[PDB]
This record gives sequence, C-alpha cells and structure tokens, in this order.
Amino acid sequence: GFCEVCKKLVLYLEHNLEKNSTKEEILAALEKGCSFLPDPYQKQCDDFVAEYEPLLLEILVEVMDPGFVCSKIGVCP
Amino acid sequence: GFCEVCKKLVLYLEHNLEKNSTKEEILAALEKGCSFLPDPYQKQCDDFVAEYEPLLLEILVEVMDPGFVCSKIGVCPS
Repeated sequence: GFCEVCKKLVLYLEHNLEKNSTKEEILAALEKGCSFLPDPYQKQCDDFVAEYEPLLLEILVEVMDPGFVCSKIGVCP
Repeated sequence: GFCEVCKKLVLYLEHNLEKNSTKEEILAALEKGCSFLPDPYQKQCDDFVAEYEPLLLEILVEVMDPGFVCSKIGVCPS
C-alpha cells in the first residue's frame, strides 16, 4: 500500500538537495557544528566541510536508498 | 588529517537530528512532498508520514554515526 509513496518521498527529499535554499541550509548547519569547536579545530572543521560536504551528501544519499529505507520500515519488499 | 574533526562534526549532526526544531523541519519537509499530490493521494501520503516518520528519522540517526560516516568518506580508519 505505502511502498510506492515511501520510495517517492525518499527520492523527493534527496532530489530536494538540489534546491538552493536546501544547499544554504545544509552548509549553515555544518558551519554551526564547527563553530562550537575551539581553535584550531574550528578552522580545521571549516576546511573539512569545504572539501567534503559534497562527498558527505553523496554517501548519505547512497546509504539512504529508497528501496532499502522503505523495506527497512516494512512497507516495501 | 581530518579524522578527528570529522567525528566531532558528525557527532554534532547526530545530536542535531534530535533537536525539536530539527525534528519539526524534517517532518515539515516530508509533509511538503505530500502536498504536491492531488486528492486522494495527498491524504494517503499524509497518512504514511503520520504513521512512519519517526521510524524514518530513526534510520537517519542510525546512519549519522561518526565512525561509519568518517570512514565511508575516507578520512578515518574503520
């Protein structure tokens, strides 16, 4: 029943990473996390984000495959 | 290199998913997805979200493990 809408919703969220406002929000959240570290770790954390934010998102989307996610909660085979 | 700050940042993100503001943002994002559907499909989508969104959030929290993420992107050992 819910199998197809679950997969569409996971895909919707993952494609919405292309939206400008979503990109701004993700980068802001990453910068906020780095901001609570002391020097020199804050700067090192900012450098890490600048290099690895794309791969971080790519890996998260990879792991959150719609079929895997939606079968894990039991609405899809 | 970046291994130590990666784990600190992913720990932050893991706990940030548990904030009420973040939980509300994720729920609202899913509900916005449903809003693009015409009737009766929007209601079916809303029903799914109402029943299952906390289980979806749990899966996202589980993925956001510092050791897992930081080794998957290649900055930390396993």
